Amino acid sequence: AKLWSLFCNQEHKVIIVGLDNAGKTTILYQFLMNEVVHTSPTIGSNVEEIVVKNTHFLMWDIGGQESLRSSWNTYYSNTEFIILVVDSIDRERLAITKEELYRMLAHEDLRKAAVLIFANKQDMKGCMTAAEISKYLTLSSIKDHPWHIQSCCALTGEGLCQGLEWMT
Ligand SMILES: Nc1nc2c(ncn2[C@@H]2O[C@H](COP(=O)(O)OP(=O)(O)O)[C@@H](O)[C@H]2O)c(=O)[nH]1
Repeated sequence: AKLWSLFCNQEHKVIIVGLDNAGKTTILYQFLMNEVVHTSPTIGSNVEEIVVKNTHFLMWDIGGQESLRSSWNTYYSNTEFIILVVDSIDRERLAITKEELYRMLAHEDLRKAAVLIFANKQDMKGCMTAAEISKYLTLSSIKDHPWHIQSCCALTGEGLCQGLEWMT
């Protein structure tokens, strides 16, 4: 993507969060194509810091060990974008996604952040619609951050450029 190259050459800070198995790594791979590449969590956290040109991506699983949440606070200041990846077939765990999202948003350090929600795995038959996910997440209630929900399939990259377009 020319749009990805443009975005990353600019000076952005971006958080990508979601439960394990949401599709975070796959989404990033569709753009990164092994260039920059795969790096272990910063000591004392579960947070992967990946630098793409002038852009810093911070990636982590939410919904695991509760004591991990404190490790994230240092990372919040100056974040331009929060990318929330939601597995659209995981009806059973959407409640944890909701809980952690609103926990994260409560931080004054994230007041500047715009939130892109990727409704991922939209290829799967019988998945929740983006509208249902938006309803459950009560996104219409977020008035203090810009937000957008984007249906996607991380495997084919379908929807990913449109999500990125909303960001840029
Ligand atoms: N059917 C389907 N599977 C996906 C999609 N995106 C990711 N997966 C699969 O779900 C699993 C977890 O994806 P991964 O990127 O590792 O998620 P992460 O834990 O959030 O980093 C992998 O086996 C992926 O191949 C999707 O859009 N559709």
